[PDB]
Amino acid sequence: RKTQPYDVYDQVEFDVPIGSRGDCYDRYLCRVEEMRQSLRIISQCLNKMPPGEI
Amino acid sequence: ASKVKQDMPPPGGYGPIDYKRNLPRRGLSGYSMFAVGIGTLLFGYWSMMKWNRERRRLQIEDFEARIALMP
Repeated sequence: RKTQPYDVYDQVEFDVPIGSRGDCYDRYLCRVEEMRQSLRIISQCLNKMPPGEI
Repeated sequence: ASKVKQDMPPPGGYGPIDYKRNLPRRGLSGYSMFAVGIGTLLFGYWSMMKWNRERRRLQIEDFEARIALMP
């Protein structure tokens, strides 16, 4: 979504969670933080919905 | 003849949406909990010391009752 964006992903701001140990705990933390960043993106999408055809 | 009506965000915008972590501290110091534990132990020790001394006295009394009845 950051390096090769599609749709309007280049118009929203979010963070990419990065791990350090490569274990199950780091991936769990990454997925939780990804949920939080998804909430952030959802807020931006709600506030930036344009009019027009679908 | 009417305006274009569509599902849109309200004029202005939406209220802020919280996303950051919230895990408040909500805890006592370590010294506090350790002190509470030690004080509870000391109170229990004092109570048990008194009670066990009384129990020893009672045991001696009933042993002497047995001694009196033995012959």
